[PDB]
Amino acid sequence: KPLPAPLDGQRKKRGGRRYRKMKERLGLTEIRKQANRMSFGEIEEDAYQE
Amino acid sequence: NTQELLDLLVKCENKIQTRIKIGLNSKMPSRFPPVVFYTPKELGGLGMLSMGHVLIPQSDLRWSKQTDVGITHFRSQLIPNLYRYIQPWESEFIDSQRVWAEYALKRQEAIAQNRRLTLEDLEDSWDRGIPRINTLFQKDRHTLAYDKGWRVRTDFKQYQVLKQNPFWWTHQRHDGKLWNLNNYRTDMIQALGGVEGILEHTLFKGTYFPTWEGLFWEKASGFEESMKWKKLTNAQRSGLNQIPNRRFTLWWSPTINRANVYVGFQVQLDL
Amino acid sequence: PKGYLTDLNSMIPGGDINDIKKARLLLKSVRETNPHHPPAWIASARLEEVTGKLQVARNLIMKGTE
Amino acid sequence: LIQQAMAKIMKANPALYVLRERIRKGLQLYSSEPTEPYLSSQNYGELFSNQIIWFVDDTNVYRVTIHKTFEGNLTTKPINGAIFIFNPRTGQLFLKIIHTSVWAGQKRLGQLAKWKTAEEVAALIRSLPVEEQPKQIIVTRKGMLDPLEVHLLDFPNIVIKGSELQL
Amino acid sequence: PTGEVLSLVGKLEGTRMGDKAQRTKPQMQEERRAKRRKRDEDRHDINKMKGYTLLSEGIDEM
Amino acid sequence: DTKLLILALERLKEAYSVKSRLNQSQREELGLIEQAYDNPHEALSRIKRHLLTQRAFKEVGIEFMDLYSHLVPVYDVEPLEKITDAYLDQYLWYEADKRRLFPPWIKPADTE
Amino acid sequence: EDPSLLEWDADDFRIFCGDLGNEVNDDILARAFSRFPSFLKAKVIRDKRTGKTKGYGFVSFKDPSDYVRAMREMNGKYVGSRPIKLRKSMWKDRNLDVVRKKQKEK
Amino acid sequence: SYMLPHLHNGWQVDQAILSEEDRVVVIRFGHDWDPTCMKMDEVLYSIAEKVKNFAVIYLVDITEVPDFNKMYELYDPCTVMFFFRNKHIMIDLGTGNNNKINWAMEDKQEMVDIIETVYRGARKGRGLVVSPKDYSTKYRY
Amino acid sequence: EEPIVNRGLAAALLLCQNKGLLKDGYKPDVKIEYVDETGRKLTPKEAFRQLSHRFHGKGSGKMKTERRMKKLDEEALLKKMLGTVALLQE
Repeated sequence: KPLPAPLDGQRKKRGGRRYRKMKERLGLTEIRKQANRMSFGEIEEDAYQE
Repeated sequence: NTQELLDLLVKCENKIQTRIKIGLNSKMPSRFPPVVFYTPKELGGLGMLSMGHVLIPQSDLRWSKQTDVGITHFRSQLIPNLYRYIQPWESEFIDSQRVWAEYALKRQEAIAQNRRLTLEDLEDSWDRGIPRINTLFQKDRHTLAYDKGWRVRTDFKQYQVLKQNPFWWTHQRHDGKLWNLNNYRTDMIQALGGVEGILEHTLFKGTYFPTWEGLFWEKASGFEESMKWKKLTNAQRSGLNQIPNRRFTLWWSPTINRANVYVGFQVQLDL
Repeated sequence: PKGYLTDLNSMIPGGDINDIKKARLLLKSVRETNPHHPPAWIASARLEEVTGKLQVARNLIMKGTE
Repeated sequence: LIQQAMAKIMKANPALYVLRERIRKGLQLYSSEPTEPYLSSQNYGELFSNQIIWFVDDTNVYRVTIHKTFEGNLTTKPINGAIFIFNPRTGQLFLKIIHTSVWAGQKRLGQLAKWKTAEEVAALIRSLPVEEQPKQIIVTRKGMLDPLEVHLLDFPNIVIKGSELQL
Repeated sequence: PTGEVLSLVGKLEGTRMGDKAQRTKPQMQEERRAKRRKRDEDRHDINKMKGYTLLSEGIDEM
Repeated sequence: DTKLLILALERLKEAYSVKSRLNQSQREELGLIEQAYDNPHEALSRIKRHLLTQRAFKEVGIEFMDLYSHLVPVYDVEPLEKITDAYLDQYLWYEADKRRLFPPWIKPADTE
Repeated sequence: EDPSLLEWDADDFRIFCGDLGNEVNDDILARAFSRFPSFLKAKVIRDKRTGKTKGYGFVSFKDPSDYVRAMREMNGKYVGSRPIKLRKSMWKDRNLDVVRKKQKEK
Repeated sequence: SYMLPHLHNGWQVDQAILSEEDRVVVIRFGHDWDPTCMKMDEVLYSIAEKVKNFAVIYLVDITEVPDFNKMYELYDPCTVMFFFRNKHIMIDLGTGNNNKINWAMEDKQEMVDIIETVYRGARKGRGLVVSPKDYSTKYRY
Repeated sequence: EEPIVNRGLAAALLLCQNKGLLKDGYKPDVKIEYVDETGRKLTPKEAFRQLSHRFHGKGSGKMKTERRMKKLDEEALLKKMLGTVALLQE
């Protein structure tokens, strides 16, 4: 199958209603804090544990 | 012991840095500052370990601080080698033998006094010897007693996993952590010129933050909430992966956009 | 092989695993919110004895008695 | 004169502040920030001011009753709960009733129940008009102010503060 | 003073491998000691009457 | 049996390093792993049934680790078969070390 | 209250066509209207002493179903140098504002 | 072989560029015998039908059609030219000149990404688009 | 718990404190503040927006102006101040 022609329509016109369940499936309300944070100053766990 | 290996490691390190440098710019950056490479990730650098002899020039160890009274200048060496923080195998083995004999006598005397060997007791020999005695204090201790044949399993894991395993010879859970680089990171920060000395190479002073104690980055945030889950095109994925490189370059602009790093091509920005 | 299997067949018993996990979580929350509630301790002991092992039920009964 | 002029212009210039904010956004430096002071015995006196403040207690939202039978079993029936949003200035207590069927058959942990409670608090705040919407929220439970900052992202003028004295 | 990594060979050749090899300490030892002290103090009456039964003891009722 | 099954499931889950982008096979294996972890007894019964009766299996996918010195074979197995094999491996190793099947000279030993 | 809507408002359908070329589509809107079945008016909102259009323009079409069909067909159509986006004209006048205020309190 | 359509005169080229309104016109200036052109045309045929929705490819012989040599600086053995709605699109590959590829990449996915980026930038309105890769370094190690 | 006593200013100050309502040679008081035509102090973002609007020579649109005016009216109404209906309905 040929690759569909790329396009950029309006991302979203309305919100609420079902839109919320949509994100709930993928993009639900995670911790959203201390997971994508780095803590500029100090070090968590070991230095180069990775 | 192996001199050819040391030459190989210094060559590979020079290659890795080169790769990063070329990514930063096509032109060869004569006298590129090493501070960007060896600075720990939490402080904005790449957090790269060193095995070669790297001399940090004194010219890169000066930093300024402004108070209402005026501006005051300050000064602070060689980059530490990781091997210095790695206990030799022979010392590891003799240490392990003596520490486990000590643990045997401590355990028998605790049993004599109806006591359980404490992790604090193990703390005395905190992970002493080649193996980490600390494991004696892990929760899965009872569960891991049935995980027989784990070294051979880890060695054979290469036939089942598409990711190459460098620590194929050991398991973190069973053998413990045989190495520690916390003091390595501390000495890296000190040798690079201290926290403020390193930050002088960055745009931290440009943010006008009164102190660096309570700050934090936002890894994978971007302008679109990082847009991680999507049906995005491969080119868009490459752009998203290159965005953190944009953040890194912006962070280290004050020390790489200088005329010492690049000779010639002094072009003013538009307007 | 057949004989062993039959025994396995006969050995097949609990109910829903997710409902039992939610009931165990509710019993743990009731024990954490009220340590001095012997109906909560009796419900946690009944939930730990109706499914799983009896050693955890005996430990929960001892914790509720203490 | 020039000294204090430079001091004040580095401290509070609008354009310089915009430059700093743009640099911070480009660097993604989300420096950590402290929360508001909790409702102690010396901070409750501001609760009766002209600003509309509300205290949200949701500890009695999820409640169950253990009915133990004599022979055979012992049941645990979840009952309906009530999240209390009380205003100390007006004496109005909104008792949001949560039925037993919302938690009986959901197959979810407490991270979904706390999110549902924060969404119910946000819907109760949005159902009220802007003249009746409070500007200060006092969370009785310490594990409830963290989703309340997430569920009230459309109204940044409200303050989600903790409480040291549990009502 | 370029940024080229010079060879370790010869550079601090034969350097102490344990020079920077500091050992890690067990963290959260005070909280574990406090939890052990609370578990030892909460089970004092259970350990004092562990071997004393209701039928085969003479100092049970007292 | 429960301890060996838990160890096998932990080993299988460990092999899946977090990349957040998994194919259908990896997510299916994760689903089977968590389902077996939730109810160990039914998984153990299924594993024993497979060991007693099953003799025909599905295709094993192959790939090559491209170490520039030499290619290394890598085999991808169906997740149910993977779980059965992992439990069998754990049980076999535990019982062999209990009975001292392998003489000392046979390394790589787990004590050094 | 600019007196300019008294020439095209004839109980017709007004379509706001924006996202067009600033230096283009000066009279191309007239060609589009002529292509449209109604072909009533294709006024372009432009600023005096500017030399360029102000962006969105008002196309008045008498036939409402034909206007809707044209809007469906011409939505995103490449007209001039940029695709013109067609939407419904607002036309919020003083009487409309008063009616909205009256309906807001009730 | 070369199943890709060919243009035998400047007229074919200059109405082929104006023929497509919703698709990017790709023109390979060069010679079939030229090996580099052979590699690029093999890559293009490998993706000729994949980009049928939003792109079209035409092959132009320099000897057959030499009128574009002076205006487009067609002095390389091979060039690739991108047009949309009669407007050329420059691509910032990092090679110094943004007008033409001037090289044959073996990976078809790179060309697919390049043409997709060109289409995205042309439909949005930018005349100059940025390649989602840097080709200054061959990335060989 | 302190009422407003007649002919006394210390009681109102105590109630407001309990409620939480509170070279040539010279020392030049160089004070720089951002204000608007309404006299209200402006946030740095608002001051920067005003400066940029004045420098660019073009202000905000009609919709943005209406939204700002409505927000200002709402803020004024809120700062100027359903229990009785809930008591009568119960």
